[PDB]
Amino acid sequence: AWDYDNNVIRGVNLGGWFVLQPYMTPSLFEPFQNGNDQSGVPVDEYHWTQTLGKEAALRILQKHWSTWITEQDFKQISNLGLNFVRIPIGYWAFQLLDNDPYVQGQVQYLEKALGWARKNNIRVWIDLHGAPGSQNGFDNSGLRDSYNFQNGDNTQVTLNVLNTIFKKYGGNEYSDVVIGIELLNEPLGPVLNMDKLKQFFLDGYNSLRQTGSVTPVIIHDAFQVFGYWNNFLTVAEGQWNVVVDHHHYQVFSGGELSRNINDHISVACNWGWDAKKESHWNVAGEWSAALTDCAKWLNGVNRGARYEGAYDNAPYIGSCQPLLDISQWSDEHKTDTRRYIEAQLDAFEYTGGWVFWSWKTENAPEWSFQTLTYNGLFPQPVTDRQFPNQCGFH
Repeated sequence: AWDYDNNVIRGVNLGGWFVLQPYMTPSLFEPFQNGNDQSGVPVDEYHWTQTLGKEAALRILQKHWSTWITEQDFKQISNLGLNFVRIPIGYWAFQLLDNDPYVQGQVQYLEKALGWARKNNIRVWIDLHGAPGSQNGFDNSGLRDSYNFQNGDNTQVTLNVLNTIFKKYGGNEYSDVVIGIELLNEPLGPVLNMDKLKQFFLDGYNSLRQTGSVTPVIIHDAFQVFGYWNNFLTVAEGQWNVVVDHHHYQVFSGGELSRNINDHISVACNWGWDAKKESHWNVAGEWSAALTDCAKWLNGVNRGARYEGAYDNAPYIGSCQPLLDISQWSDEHKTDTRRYIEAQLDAFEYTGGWVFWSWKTENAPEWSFQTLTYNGLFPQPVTDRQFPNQCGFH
């Protein structure tokens, strides 16, 4: 359904749909604020659903699932020249732990989305974005500040959920639409046992293939250095149809945020050069236009921005307030943004392609493909360049 040698992925993530992220849909979290006090705002989907209870959570989420993304979005995605979407989903859509607060019902909409993709010639990865106990302690896993994916029976539960996904979506029924199943989003390598993580990846790979599936297996890089995965899941060992997913941002540390625009561009170009050297097919499964961490709650509920020296002991660089509204951006910031987008596009098209995070947000323009496109900052058509050949690839 895809030729990873000859085709290039040009896609968007459908983030915020099946896994709630406060910065993407702040309207769902803001009713819990008490004036200026954010101490009572639930920090993740786990606590959001727990605080609301099963009845209220399902009522509110059914409204969200039916409106956030619809068939019209898939039409617009196709119309903009995109050929691909990545769909994050949490384990709880398929299986609940005893005492889990989560509600189910996402699978109905996942299956509607697969049909809308078929109708609009869009291909798909299904991405297991959240594992029981959390694989990274990020709020985008469902459960912030916990790192228990490798504890107890949580790895086994994850494999059981993957087997369900493999049987439903890795078979003949969706072979024209599904071009990858991503085993686990962003396992936080530095805090995990990497030998056990590799065993988990291998078990997932073997399990899928054992069902008769030929669907590509997507492994996230676990924040390892370029080339780390070169000797894992290799054709020499009869392991085939494997893709590495690299995520690339320059906003989650003081050092990255303090770079001038030229140095941001140099780093982007180098992502391209280094990815070209790797031995697996690879795709930039997440990246954005952000040059700041200013979006409200990007770092989590009740945490500030490093950019204005309000988090992570970072120095003050600049005030966020002026950057929250794209109509208030300086001409210089608009130009820097366009340069940065084009450099990243060139770097990522140099290997397997790219998947922007994300299609839409309520009010965070740096993270919204729609907003950037409508404001002329994301190239349309996506091959247009105002700043041609910043990287000098050959």
